Amino acid sequence: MQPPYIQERLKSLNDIETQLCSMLQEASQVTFIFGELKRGNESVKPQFENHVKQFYERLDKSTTQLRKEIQLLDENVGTNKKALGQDTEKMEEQLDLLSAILDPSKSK
Amino acid sequence: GQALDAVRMRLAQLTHSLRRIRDEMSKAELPQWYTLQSQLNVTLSQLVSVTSTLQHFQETLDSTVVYPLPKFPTTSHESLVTTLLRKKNIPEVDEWMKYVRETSGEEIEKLLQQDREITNWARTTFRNEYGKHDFK
Repeated sequence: MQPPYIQERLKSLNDIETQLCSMLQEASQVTFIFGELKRGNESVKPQFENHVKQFYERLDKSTTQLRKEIQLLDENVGTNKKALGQDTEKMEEQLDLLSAILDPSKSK
Repeated sequence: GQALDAVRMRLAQLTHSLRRIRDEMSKAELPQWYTLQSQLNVTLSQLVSVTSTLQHFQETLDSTVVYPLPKFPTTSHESLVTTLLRKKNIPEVDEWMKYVRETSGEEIEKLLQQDREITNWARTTFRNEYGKHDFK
């Protein structure tokens, strides 16, 4: 499996696009609510401020976190290799098989 | 005549752009999406410029009075004259805004001022929201 650092990096990226999807959804609801606000019912007027504020705060911190990720790219620089040992490990397992062949009491 | 000349040249280039987008859509194979977007945006902004310039010079167009040429023969070209003379809209747009008005349907004036205050309030609210977070 990959080293953990890459794991939380990909988790943060996934959070980033989920936040972008949430921003698009909230844009959909604010566009929806503005229609009836133009229609002329004032009951949903208080919800408009909350929706706008949450939309803007969702737009800002997502870009901020992505900026942090791109910054991490800046200092992460400088921080078949398996083949060099690959034959060796193959060697090992083959002899292990011979051991299983060599002992008739373990072939069950 | 200067205003109508500018209208002429701009509408001619708009028609040229329409002919362009036409003969690149008429091909049996659709080009790349990006070229279509570029053509769409260019032609559509050109239509915007057409609308704005036609708006600017309404007085010159209105002042002009239409009259057929003495040399132009109407006996043989009456069909051509009637073709340009007619101005009634295409019917589908007509019932289109008829259904639109049907759906839409001192009271009207105070709703109008209520819309004014909602517009101003929303503009101020979004100005405040933009000012809340530093975007630079």
